[PDB]
Amino acid sequence: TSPSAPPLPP
Amino acid sequence: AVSESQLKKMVSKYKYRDLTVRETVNVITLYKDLKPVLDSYVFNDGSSRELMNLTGTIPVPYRGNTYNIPICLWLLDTYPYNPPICFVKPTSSMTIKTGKHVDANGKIYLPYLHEWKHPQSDLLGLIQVMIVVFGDEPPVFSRP
Ligand SMILES: [Cl-]
Ligand SMILES: [Cl-]
Ligand SMILES: [N+]
Ligand SMILES: [N+]
Ligand SMILES: [N+]
Ligand SMILES: [N+]
Ligand SMILES: [N+]
Ligand SMILES: [N+]
Ligand SMILES: [N+]
Ligand SMILES: [N+]
Ligand SMILES: [N+]
Ligand SMILES: [N+]
Ligand SMILES: [N+]
Ligand SMILES: [N+]
Ligand SMILES: [N+]
Ligand SMILES: [N+]
Ligand SMILES: [N+]
Ligand SMILES: [N+]
Ligand SMILES: [N+]
Ligand SMILES: [N+]
Ligand SMILES: [N+]
Ligand SMILES: [N+]
Ligand SMILES: [N+]
Ligand SMILES: [N+]
Ligand SMILES: [N+]
Ligand SMILES: [N+]
Ligand SMILES: [N+]
Ligand SMILES: [N+]
Ligand SMILES: [N+]
Ligand SMILES: [N+]
Ligand SMILES: [N+]
Ligand SMILES: [N+]
Ligand SMILES: [N+]
Ligand SMILES: [N+]
Ligand SMILES: [N+]
Ligand SMILES: [N+]
Ligand SMILES: [N+]
Ligand SMILES: [N+]
Ligand SMILES: [N+]
Ligand SMILES: [N+]
Ligand SMILES: [N+]
Ligand SMILES: [N+]
Ligand SMILES: [N+]
Ligand SMILES: [N+]
Ligand SMILES: [N+]
Ligand SMILES: [N+]
Ligand SMILES: [N+]
Ligand SMILES: [N+]
Ligand SMILES: [N+]
Ligand SMILES: [N+]
Ligand SMILES: [N+]
Ligand SMILES: [N+]
Repeated sequence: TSPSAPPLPP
Repeated sequence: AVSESQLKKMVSKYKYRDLTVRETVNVITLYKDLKPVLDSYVFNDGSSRELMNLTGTIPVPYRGNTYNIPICLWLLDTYPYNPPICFVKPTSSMTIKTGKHVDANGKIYLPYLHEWKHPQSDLLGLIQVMIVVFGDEPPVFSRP
């Protein structure tokens, strides 16, 4: 699909 | 992503075309989000050669989710006798997570690449260890 990555912790 | 015949033409200037085509098909038939691309590769010393790379994403499991992690694998014209040069390619919405396998430029470092030897080592085996290593420690994170 589209590139994706886990969200960085804030 | 491209036909066997077009792949053969892309690697027309390669020293071992049948071997490079076969190992590449063995990956892109399973990993449909990787596509062969002919582009100018710049060596660390600033010289350059037109090389085939695989550009796209590989599926990586992490905490019960599956990410499409963007990579680029460059094949030298001596493939398969020298390892590919491999990068994580963050999008504008991503940042690289550095560690023992990934530097701040996104270059990948693995025992698989250091110990590379045809025919024990191949492109599919490299993708498989990349998926295991990135599932342990994802090499890119998106915006918080
Ligand atoms: Cl982008
Ligand atoms: Cl970055
Ligand atoms: N993402
Ligand atoms: N995490
Ligand atoms: N997170
Ligand atoms: N955080
Ligand atoms: N392969
Ligand atoms: N893929
Ligand atoms: N796939
Ligand atoms: N291409
Ligand atoms: N250079
Ligand atoms: N990519
Ligand atoms: N990509
Ligand atoms: N993917
Ligand atoms: N998965
Ligand atoms: N995980
Ligand atoms: N994982
Ligand atoms: N996740
Ligand atoms: N998943
Ligand atoms: N790259
Ligand atoms: N090369
Ligand atoms: N090698
Ligand atoms: N290499
Ligand atoms: N290579
Ligand atoms: N690499
Ligand atoms: N990138
Ligand atoms: N990319
Ligand atoms: N990218
Ligand atoms: N790493
Ligand atoms: N990491
Ligand atoms: N680098
Ligand atoms: N990169
Ligand atoms: N490496
Ligand atoms: N490396
Ligand atoms: N490894
Ligand atoms: N390792
Ligand atoms: N490895
Ligand atoms: N290897
Ligand atoms: N390995
Ligand atoms: N290996
Ligand atoms: N083996
Ligand atoms: N994994
Ligand atoms: N893993
Ligand atoms: N894992
Ligand atoms: N993990
Ligand atoms: N890692
Ligand atoms: N990493
Ligand atoms: N990693
Ligand atoms: N993001
Ligand atoms: N995100
Ligand atoms: N990020
Ligand atoms: N986050």
